[PDB]
Amino acid sequence: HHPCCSNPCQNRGECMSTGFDQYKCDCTRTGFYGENCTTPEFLTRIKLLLKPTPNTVHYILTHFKGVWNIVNNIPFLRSLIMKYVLTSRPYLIDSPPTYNVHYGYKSWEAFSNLSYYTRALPPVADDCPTPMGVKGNKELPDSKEVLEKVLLRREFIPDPQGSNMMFAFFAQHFTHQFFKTDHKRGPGFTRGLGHGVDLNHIYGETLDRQHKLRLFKDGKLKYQVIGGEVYPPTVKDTQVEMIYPPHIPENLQFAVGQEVFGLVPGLMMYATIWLREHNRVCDILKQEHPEWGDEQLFQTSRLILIGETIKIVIEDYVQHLSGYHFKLKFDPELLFNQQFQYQNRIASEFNTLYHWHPLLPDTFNIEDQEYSFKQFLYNNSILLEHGLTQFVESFTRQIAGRVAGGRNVPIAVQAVAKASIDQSREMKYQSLNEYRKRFSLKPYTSFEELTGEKEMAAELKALYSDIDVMELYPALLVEKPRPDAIFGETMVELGAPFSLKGLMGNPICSPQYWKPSTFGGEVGFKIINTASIQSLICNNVKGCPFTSFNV
Amino acid sequence: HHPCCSNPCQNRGECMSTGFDQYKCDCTRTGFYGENCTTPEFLTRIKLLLKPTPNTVHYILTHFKGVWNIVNNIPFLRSLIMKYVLTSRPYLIDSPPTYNVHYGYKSWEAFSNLSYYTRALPPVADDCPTPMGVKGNKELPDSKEVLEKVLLRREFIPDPQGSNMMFAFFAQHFTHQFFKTDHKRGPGFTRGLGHGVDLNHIYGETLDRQHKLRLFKDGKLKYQVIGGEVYPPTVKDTQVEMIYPPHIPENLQFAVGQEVFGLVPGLMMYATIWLREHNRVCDILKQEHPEWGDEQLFQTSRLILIGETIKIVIEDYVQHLSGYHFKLKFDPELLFNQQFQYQNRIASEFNTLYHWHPLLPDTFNIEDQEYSFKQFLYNNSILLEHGLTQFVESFTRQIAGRVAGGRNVPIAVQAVAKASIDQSREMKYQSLNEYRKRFSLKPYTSFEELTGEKEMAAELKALYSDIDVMELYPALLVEKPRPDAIFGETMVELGAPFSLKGLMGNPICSPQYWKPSTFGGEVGFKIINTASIQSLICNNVKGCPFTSFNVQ
Ligand code: COH
Ligand code: COH
Ligand SMILES: *[C@@H]1O[C@H](CO)[C@@H](O[C@@H]2O[C@H](CO)[C@@H](O[C@@H]3O[C@H](CO)[C@@H](O)[C@H](O)[C@@H]3O)[C@H](O)[C@H]2NC(C)=O)[C@H](O)[C@H]1NC(C)=O
Ligand SMILES: *[C@@H]1O[C@H](CO)[C@@H](O[C@@H]2O[C@H](CO)[C@@H](O)[C@H](O)[C@H]2NC(C)=O)[C@H](O)[C@H]1NC(C)=O
Ligand SMILES: CCCCCCCCO[C@@H]1O[C@H](CO)[C@@H](O)[C@H](O)[C@H]1O
Ligand SMILES: CCCCCCCCO[C@@H]1O[C@H](CO)[C@@H](O)[C@H](O)[C@H]1O
Ligand SMILES: C[C@H](C(=O)O)c1ccc(-c2ccccc2)c(F)c1
Ligand SMILES: C[C@H](C(=O)O)c1ccc(-c2ccccc2)c(F)c1
Ligand SMILES: *[C@@H]1O[C@H](CO)[C@@H](O)[C@H](O)[C@H]1NC(C)=O
Ligand SMILES: *[C@@H]1O[C@H](CO)[C@@H](O)[C@H](O)[C@H]1NC(C)=O
Ligand SMILES: *[C@@H]1O[C@H](CO)[C@@H](O)[C@H](O)[C@H]1NC(C)=O
Ligand SMILES: *[C@@H]1O[C@H](CO)[C@@H](O)[C@H](O)[C@H]1NC(C)=O
Repeated sequence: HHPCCSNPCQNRGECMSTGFDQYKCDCTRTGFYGENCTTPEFLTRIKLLLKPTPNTVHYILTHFKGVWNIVNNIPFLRSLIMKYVLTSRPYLIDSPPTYNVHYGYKSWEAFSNLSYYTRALPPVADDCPTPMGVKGNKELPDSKEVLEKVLLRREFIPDPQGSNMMFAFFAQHFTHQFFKTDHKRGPGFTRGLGHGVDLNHIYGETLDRQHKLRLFKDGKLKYQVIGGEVYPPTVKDTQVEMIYPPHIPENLQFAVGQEVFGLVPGLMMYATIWLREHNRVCDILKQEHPEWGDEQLFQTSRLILIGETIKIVIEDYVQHLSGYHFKLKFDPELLFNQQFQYQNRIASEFNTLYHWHPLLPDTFNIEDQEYSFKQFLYNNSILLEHGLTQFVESFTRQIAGRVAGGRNVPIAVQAVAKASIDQSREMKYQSLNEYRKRFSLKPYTSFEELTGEKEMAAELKALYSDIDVMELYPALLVEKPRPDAIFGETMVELGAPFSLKGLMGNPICSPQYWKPSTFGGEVGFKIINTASIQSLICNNVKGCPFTSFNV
Repeated sequence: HHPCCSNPCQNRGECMSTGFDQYKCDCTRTGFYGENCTTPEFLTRIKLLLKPTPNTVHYILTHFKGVWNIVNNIPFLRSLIMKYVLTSRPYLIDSPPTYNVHYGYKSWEAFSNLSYYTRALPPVADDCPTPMGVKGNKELPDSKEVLEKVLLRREFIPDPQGSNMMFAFFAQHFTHQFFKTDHKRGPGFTRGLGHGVDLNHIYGETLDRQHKLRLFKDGKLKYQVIGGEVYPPTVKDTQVEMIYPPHIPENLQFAVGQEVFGLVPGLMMYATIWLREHNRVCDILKQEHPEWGDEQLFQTSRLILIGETIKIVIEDYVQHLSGYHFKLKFDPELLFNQQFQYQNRIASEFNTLYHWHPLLPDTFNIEDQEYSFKQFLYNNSILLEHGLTQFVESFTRQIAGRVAGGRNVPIAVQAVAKASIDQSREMKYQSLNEYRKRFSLKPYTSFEELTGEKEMAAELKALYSDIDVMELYPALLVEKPRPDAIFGETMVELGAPFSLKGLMGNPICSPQYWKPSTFGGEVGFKIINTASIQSLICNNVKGCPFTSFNVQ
């Protein structure tokens, strides 16, 4: 079998077979040398001697609120800290991208083919004796057993950080512009060739789709007015293909950038809000530039909204889920004097860790109703009955479930959770501890160390037998959470590099793009830099309901 | 009309309409300010004074050989000098890219659509009064007149820098992997979606085409053996689409990565050489890695050949045409501590300046024969009859034509040269002086300053009237060349940023790629770092003939 099955190379060392039963570790620029890249250089010794654990770092950022309140009001200090954040995090990401599900070695096919999800770790070889390499049994435990014993939800466990349905649906809406698995090819393939924040879930992936959605007047998108309320156009009107069950009436088949947003009313809420925002920005640009044609108005509006999105994702979305008292800032200028690649490739592992199924509630409470999953799915008539204002008000005050901590995946979506396990195995993912070492984290020595308790830990120990073969995805959901937090250590320390790299790697953050002229002047520029989740709702939802990602 | 037609914004400032008859300049990080970004900041004002002209720098680089001889042998100095080159040159290129033929403002369409050539300067607005904006006559001079009066060859003018046919055919073969104009859409579009050195002219643009060219054994490419010599396979054998006249014999319809390389036996020479080189590297890798499969042997060989290409293009190709006494070096590490974007988008202007038609001779001299254009086109039997060895010996000895200086475009390719002017107007290029300012060059204040002579300058004066509306492409071919050189200032100062950007902007030059493991260990890595145009011919051509980009 393949000589590199045991994953012998440490500290980001590259493994290569040198014969049928021998290997060689490439230790170039790792700071280590030796057969297995384990002997540290002198400077490396000092660095590891001063490098604080992510847990101690998280402690500092989540305590001393008064001190942080002082720091946040010092523009120099605020910029200084945020600069370090935006540099150290994406450093853990290979850019240009390297491996994918078919290539455990670097190749031109892996690099050039945008249909692939890239891979932060190469897949386990096909001829390996055990599914994880050489450790563990001949087969992984039944995904159904892992599912039912430590993942499925008994009592609903609310998020202690206070995340609401606005957060949960925003996450689902935002991430599904770059998480679009090409299931015709397999789980390791994507339909989102933009590999980032291009807002294709609003404008469409292809140019044909975009043009069917556009009004070609004033740079706006097509829309319908129902009861004085602007909503997305229909499939019949645009001939834009959408995924709907055959029993869905023609009038309720809204056409949006993403082909699946019709299936969940929460997604359609944001789709309507963002469509309204695009046309709102067109109005603003038109009286700034009465000479501009339809095409430039549309294109400039898209760039502003892309900037709006990144602005909101960092200073509201990421600000909330991090729990830091420090005030995050979206400022591309911080990276102008640093080494940084303004490009991005979506990693399969980024996708897998973002399957936040425990976030979902048991019922969706709107106004005075409690819709089940069966009642909620495909049901856009719910959106029309209550309206966006009621949706925002209701979802702002409905709490979400805890992601980590185990046993909080709703039974309604158990098939999806089982698929995340099965497809991780299908794509030959490496073990949890391999991904922890990949991201500068200390491996777990026991299951009790992973869960932070005894009951679930014993369940897993009887399933996997070895902590070194524990799978990544079910680990993220049963991981011991940070104190009163929604996530555990692995989730944050893996997701943060992936996220920030995708956000800052956008070309509009490059210095040749980050100009007022890119966004039609200072006015359009200020739209991006003053954007927020509250303003997004206040501008586009009747009555300006209060909203946030907490309470 | 559009209030930015006159191009009022200077020093990389960005123009924007604010009304029907008002504009605004964005002077962000230009080093300048004021309405037109013309008032220099104090630091900028100092930099301008202390900055030596490109001609001054060219003099130093092409003189004091005794000093460069010392510099080239002091690894710290050589690297330091090379480190400056690799940092100063690509800095003039927008990366991530910006404009294209359809967008004179930044948009997500222009950034994301890889079917476009990108643009260093935005196109002239459609509603502008004159073709170049506001200056000049209502119409540009007749393209045919410009062609015949100052471009077409009267008598053959040899390149004083000594470039041979090996150089000219390498230029055409190499650059036609990223210059693949999609004429089904327009001249502003490309079929090379890789936008750089990916060797699709060897392996094919699509996976479907690649798999028809592959042997699927030992990682090798399919081939045929004719008279003991290894040649590319046929169209019939691989079902690979190639551009051939119907009357071409089946066995002579060679199938390679690029559809148009059957057009001329000079291109098929290099295609055959690179085909053999790939299968040679396969043999070496199969020896080092008996455990490896066909797919890994193929992919790793490709990365190595990409490395070889960038290595040769820098240290032999660019080294030759530069004329520098300084010894250029291909070392990705020089940028590891620098700010550099490992990405590239092929500019339409890079394409236009690379139309080095004057390089072509009146006849193609192989052995004792002198084939004409009509006899040479689509005639691979010449390649077979003489063999690669005689091809290399003959082409190493035959001189090439001077590109700059005017009147050296062969009549046989006059239609191509004319098309370069017509298409540049369709794509609405800005003037020569606009592209000179864009790349930190002083604008030509007269046609005589441009040509360095009087006869062509006078003709150009009667045709264009204004020097500020002189076109880019014909100016590159009539420009006063550097002393005994092949190019003029504008060709180098525009070409060097573009070239070096695409070369170092390759992913294999990135820290995560630049490792022995990437190329199958130390052995594959050594193939790259010792590659040369001589080694390429020596390993893959029978008899190992001496070869060079210079006749000497
Ligand atoms: C982050 C928040 C979030 C939420 C609120 C959410 C809410 C819901 C929801 C009803 C509200 C339903 C019916 C589903 C059901 C599904 N989810 Co999510 N999901 C979420 C995160 C994700 C992500 C991220 C993906 C990856 C998409 C992809 O293409 O793989 C995903 C994938 C899926 C899939 C595709 C299967 C797969 O590729 O594994 C289904 C089906 N699910 N989910
Ligand atoms: C760099 C050296 C070089 C040489 C030696 C050379 C020699 C020759 C040659 C020799 C027998 C022939 C028959 C042609 C003929 C052509 N040239 Co060139 N060309 C060269 C560089 C280019 C470039 C660069 C383009 C632009 C490609 C495009 O997409 O427009 C080009 C375009 C073309 C095209 C594309 C269609 C068109 O624009 O009309 C043809 C056909 N040609 N050329
Ligand atoms: C990159 O840009 C090019 C040029 O804009 C895009 O090609 C263009 O594609 C559109 C639609 O895909 C073509 O428009 C027309 O649509 C109508 C539909 O009613 C149809 O009847 C026409 O025959 C035509 O298809 C347009 O002609 C075409 N232009 C060119 C020059 O090919 C290309 O799609 C863009 N790339 C991506 C990935 O979107
Ligand atoms: C990226 O890779 C995919 C999968 O290897 C390629 O899709 C294959 O294309 C070939 C030839 O067109 C087909 O025979 C296969 O059936 C396809 N496989 C799948 C899973 O779809 C795709 O062509 C590659 N992308 C590019 C641009 O070449
Ligand atoms: C004597 C050593 C000179 C350095 C060798 C590389 C030549 C650098 O050339 C410089 O490049 C800059 C950007 O392209 C231009 O702005 C300068 O005008 C030019 O002098
Ligand atoms: C071989 C192709 C030559 C075509 C020339 C036709 C256009 C006439 O061009 C004239 O040719 C003369 C001699 O070259 C020059 O002295 C004139 O400056 C030029 O205008
Ligand atoms: C700001 C903070 C940080 O550590 O820098 C932080 C914390 C968490 C995330 C994060 C975002 C999405 C999924 C998982 C983690 C993130 F993207 C950034
Ligand atoms: C290395 C040297 C430089 O001045 O940096 C240099 C680099 C590139 C070119 C060059 C110019 C036009 C086409 C292809 C290459 C050139 F003519 C000179
Ligand atoms: C390297 O790793 C292999 C297997 O993981 C082990 O057998 C060997 O002893 C290690 N060598 C060193 C020097 O750590
Ligand atoms: C959809 O929601 C409406 C409430 O607006 C409800 O009356 C109806 O029964 C739902 N449909 C399904 C199939 O659950
Ligand atoms: C800017 O340029 C325009 C035309 O190019 C000119 O009329 C105007 O006087 C210039 N303004 C300044 C301050 O130089
Ligand atoms: C092709 O080249 C051969 C020499 O190998 C020559 O005899 C023949 O006439 C050429 N064909 C044409 C059509 O010119």
